[PDB]
Amino acid sequence: RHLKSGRKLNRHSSHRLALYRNQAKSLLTHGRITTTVPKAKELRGFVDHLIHLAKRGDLHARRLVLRDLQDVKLVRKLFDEIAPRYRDRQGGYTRVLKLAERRRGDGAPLALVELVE
Amino acid sequence: MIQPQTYLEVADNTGARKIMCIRVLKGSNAKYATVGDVIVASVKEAIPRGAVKEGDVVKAVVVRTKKEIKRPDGSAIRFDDNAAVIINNQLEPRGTRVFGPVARELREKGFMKIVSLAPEVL
Amino acid sequence: MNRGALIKLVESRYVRTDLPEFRPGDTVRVSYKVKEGNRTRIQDFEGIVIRIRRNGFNTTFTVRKVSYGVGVERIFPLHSPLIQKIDIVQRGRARRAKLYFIRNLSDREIRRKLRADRKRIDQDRAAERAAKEEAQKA
Amino acid sequence: MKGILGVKVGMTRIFRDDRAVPVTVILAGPCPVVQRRTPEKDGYTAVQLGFLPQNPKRVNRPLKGHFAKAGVEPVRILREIRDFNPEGDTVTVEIFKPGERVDVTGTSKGRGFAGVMKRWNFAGGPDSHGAHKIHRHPGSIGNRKTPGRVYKGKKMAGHYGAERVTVMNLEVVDVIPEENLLLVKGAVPGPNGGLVIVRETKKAA
Amino acid sequence: AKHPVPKKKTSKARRDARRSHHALTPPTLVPCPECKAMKPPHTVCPECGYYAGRKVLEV
RNA sequence: GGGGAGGUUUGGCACCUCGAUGUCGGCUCGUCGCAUCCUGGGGCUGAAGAAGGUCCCAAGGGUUGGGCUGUUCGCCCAUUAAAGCGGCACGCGAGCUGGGUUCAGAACGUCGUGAGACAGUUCGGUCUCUAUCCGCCACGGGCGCAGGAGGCUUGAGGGGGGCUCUUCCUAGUACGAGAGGACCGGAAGGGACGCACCUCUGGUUUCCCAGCUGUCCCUCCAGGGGCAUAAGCUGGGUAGCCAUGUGCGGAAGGGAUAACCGCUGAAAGCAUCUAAGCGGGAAGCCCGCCCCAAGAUGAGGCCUCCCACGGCGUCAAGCCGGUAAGGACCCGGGAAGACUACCCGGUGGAUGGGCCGGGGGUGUAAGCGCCGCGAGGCGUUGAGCCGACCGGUCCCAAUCGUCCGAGGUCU
RNA sequence: ACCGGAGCGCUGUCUCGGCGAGGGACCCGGUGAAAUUGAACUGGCCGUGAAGAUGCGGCCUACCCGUGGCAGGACGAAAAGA
RNA sequence: GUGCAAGAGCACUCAGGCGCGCGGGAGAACCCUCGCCAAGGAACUCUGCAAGUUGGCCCCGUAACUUCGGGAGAAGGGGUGC
RNA sequence: CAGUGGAGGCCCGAACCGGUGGGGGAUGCAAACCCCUCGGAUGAGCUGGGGCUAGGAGUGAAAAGCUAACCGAGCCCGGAGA
RNA sequence: GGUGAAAAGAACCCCGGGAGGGGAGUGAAAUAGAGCCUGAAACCGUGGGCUUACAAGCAGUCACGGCCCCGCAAGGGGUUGU
Repeated sequence: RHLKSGRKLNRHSSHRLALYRNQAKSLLTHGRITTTVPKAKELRGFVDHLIHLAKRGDLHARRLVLRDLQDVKLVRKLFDEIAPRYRDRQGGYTRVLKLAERRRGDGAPLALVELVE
Repeated sequence: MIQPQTYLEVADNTGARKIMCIRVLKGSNAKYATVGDVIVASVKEAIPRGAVKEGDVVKAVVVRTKKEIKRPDGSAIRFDDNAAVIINNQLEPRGTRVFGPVARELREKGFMKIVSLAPEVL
Repeated sequence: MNRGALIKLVESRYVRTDLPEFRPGDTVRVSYKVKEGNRTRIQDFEGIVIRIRRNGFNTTFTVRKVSYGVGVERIFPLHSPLIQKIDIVQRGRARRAKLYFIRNLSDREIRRKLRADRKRIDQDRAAERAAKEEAQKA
Repeated sequence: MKGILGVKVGMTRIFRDDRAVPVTVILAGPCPVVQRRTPEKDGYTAVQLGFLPQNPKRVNRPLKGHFAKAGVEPVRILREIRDFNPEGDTVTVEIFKPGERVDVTGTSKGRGFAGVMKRWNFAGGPDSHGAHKIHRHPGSIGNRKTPGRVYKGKKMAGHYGAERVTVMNLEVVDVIPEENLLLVKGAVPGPNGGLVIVRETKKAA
Repeated sequence: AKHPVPKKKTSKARRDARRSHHALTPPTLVPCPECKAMKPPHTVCPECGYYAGRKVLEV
């Protein structure tokens, strides 16, 4: 009984990881972001987790954040603007919602990350 | 799991020190023996001054195996090998010098002699 | 009736709340048994252990101990047949739990790779006649 | 040939007696009896059996709040014990006593379209020597020209999962009224927290 | 061009039927509140919108 | 010395096939046959018992694993209640193998003046991804069942399942000089096999945690990242997936029977187990058992639930537009699944995720003081992290709402 | 890097297979061939028949069409048989 | 460029170039190619075909035989990091 | 004997020739190719350039192999509508 | 190979990125609209008449029934339940 658990795929485990992380970077830079639905899902989960970590403020955590990510100014704006606002928020700081048309060329269900505040 | 084409070293005086697994006395489809079992045996490695030379074909009863078997109360037990005891065509431990811990499972089967001289039964 | 775990935890009239705390370091003394056509015995078993696998109900422990022949491996179901079972000197500072590398080289390297934490024995020293101080304070 | 409805939970090994016992528990609980059946207007002898209460608006309409006694509907609705006439009230769990053997019915979980090895069971073969092209494959099916037909029911590559089975001869060692549970020699089919009917065993009568 | 090769032509009607269970398929639309057009269900319309309707910058 | 049957062998024939019908054994997958090898029963015996022999009935289930040879056949091996024979293109190459075979090389023994050739041998040597119809196994869409919806059923027919060993007890009594050694019933374990299940056992986890290499970069230090697989390497590993693991299935019993053993009883005063009647009697037959299954065109049954004239058919069955039980579209999903379908929840809601707790995995981290010049290490510490998991929690995603839906044939 | 025989260690060759992998296979959209092809409306048994049939007799199972899958048969495709 | 006995080798990477002219979801059978495997250890097979164990550098050690060159990396074993 | 020196159709192995055991590919990336493993490896070596030898003729460390992807006699074209 | 007698070979508005079309307009004719005279079949479309979801086939023949369209009658063509 395969799949009988969860977790979406289609990449190298590494390629997966790097994709999630990147999407998080490009995200946190902006806030409202266009992607494909499955991506969008596992995305919103992952990033949400990271943001709840940001809700704290320990250096352990901080590096762990940028251990999964890259830019330092990004951790600045993370723990200086982003993390402060979503203080009271104990959940999904991201909201992803579907778009019409579908991804032209091969028809794919689209969706949009949101800042949610 | 002891099956044929397996090397088993004995745990007594004997006149042998290594015996290979031939067949099982069990039902003609039970290619599997373990604790307190009856295994026919070829002799592959023995020690000169002795009784059962190299090439002899006698019988045997396992005392010790690398695959622990669950005792009826859910608590198993393993001896790091594939050790047996030599027996004849009359169910008799040929030697007299049993070596190391046996399994009391043998005690229930009909090898009461071993159980006795067995130092640390488990 | 939802939480199946709730139910299984209500099956917990079956629990051992009186057993020596140990890590997969060492353990040692005694166990339980049967032995003979009426039962009647508790065959003592020491041991240097190997695995603690946690199941709540029956978090079982596999134990290594090398006797008069060679190495022997006995696993116990943490909760009934074993009466007191109680060990000798627990030991620890083990990095993993699964001591499988000991079925490779069981020798002086065994001794050369295990130190009990003194702090444990210091706790034992305190709790020794603090237990009489326990039989003294309210 | 009595019975009870039940949901699955647990599997352990309760070191009862002296040895050990793989113990699967089930919650029979307040499982209703909401309509008997009689020969002329039926043809058998039976009773419908409900289960777990949480049903509000999503159910409605016929209910059998009609029937003759309401009692609302569970939410896991109801099935049928054959050859069984009860005492009336919503039966519970203590229908059986610790010391009996029984039969137990339930769906087998879904392993879906599977390979003939993991199905009826075949063999396939040659990991190396032969080839690589027929590892997990059936090889043969039928004769040359006569038949020239492929045997009906020739154990073939297909589905193996979301089915159903009734097990015979188990041994319910425990039963707790206080929380409505029934503990047997662990053998239960189907996943945990699912559908399963208990009925008495068969042996010599 | 290997082992399996159609042995005798396939009749027109057969082609038809293979494509009988084929054929195109309808769409399905939903009314947009706080707006006046059609959208896919639970989606957002760049002409209508969701709650608040984010974007809606059509020229 | 006669008479047959069988169609496997070995031959005679040359009718389908020379615009091809790919020949051996083995793998895989079988199924049938009975002239039964094993297991029941029974007959007779130059049958005390034991075991044996032989003959009739009986295919339900079973027919093991290694050595040599390409080899089937055979012998051997250790065994088993048993190691049966045969058919199906001597089953099966659009299913595998290609070791054997009758391609081109070469040699070998060999015949030939010779090129070459020899039921004489030896070494090597390319089985062609895409299934159109049938057939088989799983799955749906349409229509069906002469009101419309849910829910619970009934069993037409069919499929599966049928094994089998040792041991203790009766009693070492019967028989037998003894050696041996029993029927009848009971009791306990075994093996192979089908079934289902993660509790225990153990493999499993593609990023759950740890140790680590050279490296390149953030940021010089610690620290942290990717590469090295499509996890760099190793040590461990929850859930779910599993077998060696684990609970179970073969029963009991009923009914008709074979071969055969019997009762009352004639023709033919006596006899008979039969030509009337009746009883015992098998792993065999029917059932009980498990599973499918009303497309059981004959659409069954039960329990409820909803109900006309609204516009053309006046009388005749329709036709057309929304409604009432209802059901669906889309979504959030699912120990469900190729798609579909089957199952669940959709704000009145815990369905995914996020959150917090529980378990469980890993094993004292990032950093802080502290000892050695130093690698490091004492302590802060069973900490930190945390994949599926038992659940709590509307923080966010299941918004809005759309469309199909009886107007109830007759005799 | 030529053909046997042996032995040790070693190992999924086997007992006997179980999970896992990504990539193809399967569903969404864009493009989209081939050999073969008398016409088809193509179940089975049992006989027949120029001797091996869905098409013939007798006599057969099963609503209509499809998706994934296997490969016994259509004396299967490619070779006017070496 | 750095590291390993060294190097036009290998692992990462300078600089330069590139992501290979369809993809998107699922997360079946099965297949390509790849990891782990219990306990038993060629029982598989025409055959250890294949896969795996061995693995580099300093030390130790080496048969019968021989055309004295060899066979020799014989085999068997010890270390290696900071 | 030591040191010296650096000889080899020497030794292990890149680039470089090959094509051995296997898997894959089979209307293929491909009218011979990919992956694993293999053998030459200072020599009978390998490689860029210009020149030569031919159809019963050459070229051959020798298969009747090569002479333009099919060689027991290349291709063409003519007797030839043999 | 071929517009047409002659280029008179399509200004203008319309939708559309164009592409191409809808009138206008050209001529006897644009069903002569630009490799366009005349447009067989295979060939794939579209509307309507008949028939088809218990059904065994070299597919039609023959008769009986019914449905639609013809015909003044009687007759007919088309269709297919059997």
